[PDB]
Amino acid sequence: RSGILVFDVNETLLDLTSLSPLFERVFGDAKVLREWFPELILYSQTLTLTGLYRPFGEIAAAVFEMVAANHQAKVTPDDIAELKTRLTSMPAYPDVAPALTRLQDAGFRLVTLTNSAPSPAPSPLEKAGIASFFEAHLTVHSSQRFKPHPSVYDSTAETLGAKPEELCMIACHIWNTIGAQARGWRGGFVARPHNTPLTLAEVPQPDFIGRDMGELADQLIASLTA
Amino acid sequence: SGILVFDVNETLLDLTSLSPLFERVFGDAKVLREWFPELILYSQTLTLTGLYRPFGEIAAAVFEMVAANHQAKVTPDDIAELKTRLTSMPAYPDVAPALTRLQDAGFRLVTLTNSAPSPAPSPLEKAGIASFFEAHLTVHSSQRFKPHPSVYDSTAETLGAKPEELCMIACHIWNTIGAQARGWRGGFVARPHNTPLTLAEVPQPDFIGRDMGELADQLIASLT
Repeated sequence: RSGILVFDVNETLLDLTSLSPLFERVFGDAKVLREWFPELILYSQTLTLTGLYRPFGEIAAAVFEMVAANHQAKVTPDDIAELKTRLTSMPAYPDVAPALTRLQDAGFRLVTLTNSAPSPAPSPLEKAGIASFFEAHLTVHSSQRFKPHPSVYDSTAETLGAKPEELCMIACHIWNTIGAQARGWRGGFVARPHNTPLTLAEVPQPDFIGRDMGELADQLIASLTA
Repeated sequence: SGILVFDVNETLLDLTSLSPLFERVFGDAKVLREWFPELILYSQTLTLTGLYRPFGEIAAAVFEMVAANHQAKVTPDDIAELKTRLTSMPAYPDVAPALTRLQDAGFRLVTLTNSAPSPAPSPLEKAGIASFFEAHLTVHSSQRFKPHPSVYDSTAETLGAKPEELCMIACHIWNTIGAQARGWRGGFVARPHNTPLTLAEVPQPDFIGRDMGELADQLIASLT
């Protein structure tokens, strides 16, 4: 077959800016979303480095509290339930289903891989109406370590019975494409708002770079026989 | 008594000193608090994936990335001004009185930083607090950033100490988690924009302090 596309879910497929109104209300500033998210990602990596694990959603809440304390902003048990509700209910970007349709047409197998723990029905991909584009939905939960620990990717390849060379990781997170590339995967970057390639010496660049999912799908579609 | 290991950047040298740079390039004084987490994130990313670049170099790339993100302009020597204040952060006023007390109470003092060894005068030297510490350790030799377990264990060996004789002192909850995971103690100093993280099973800091003075109070008493 044409090879296997492994999509990150939060922010890559599902719209993180949908959480803006929560930061708008609590902090008076929607842009704090851009502080809370790196802090979330920082702590997940910290737990992973130190042999510790909690579900992504619990880390997310706790980090929300912590960013709250830092900014001198009040938080209630209710602000927490709204974070869970929103985080688990982000809608698909408009460019997604079109692009996944086209990739399905080109003979690509499509798979999701997320930091989120398995939820009960319906999943965030189900509520967003795009779950059935994928043959599998994999999570870091089975690894008990967050991306980009090598074992997440390696156990993903194992489970899919694919070789590194067959796999391409798709994210708007440079840290995620880096992690996958370090294992010999290909890496597809999609430039969702507030993500731009890190240019740094010795650090491999994304193999494929699109300003959106449609553009990224073209380049993957194109290089089937380039 | 014991060895106190001190994180350097933000814990000891004043990080808020970069504010003029951020208002200048971006237009906001708090974008500091987006860049820094991004910086710590990518350093943990490089460590986790077997890659390494000097901390200062990651800081540069991460600044430009935060620039392209906020769609804001940056020059060849906008980048250069960053390098400056980074290696020239002056110490918080509470540093000196707090440390002098600690030496007298019997405590041995070292530093451990993510920053690579610099040309003299080192940021600790220029800040004039270098002569307080018996050793300056860097992760540069490990090619791994905190909180990789090997940074702490390799500090332990190099200092010939056991975990229980060591306390890590940072304003960074991840750094104290990292050190506590290795059986060290962790001393939290609540520098502006840093707060503990209650999350079940994740070790809370052993000693809490709003400034270095209050933390020192906590530590010195903890002998009797």
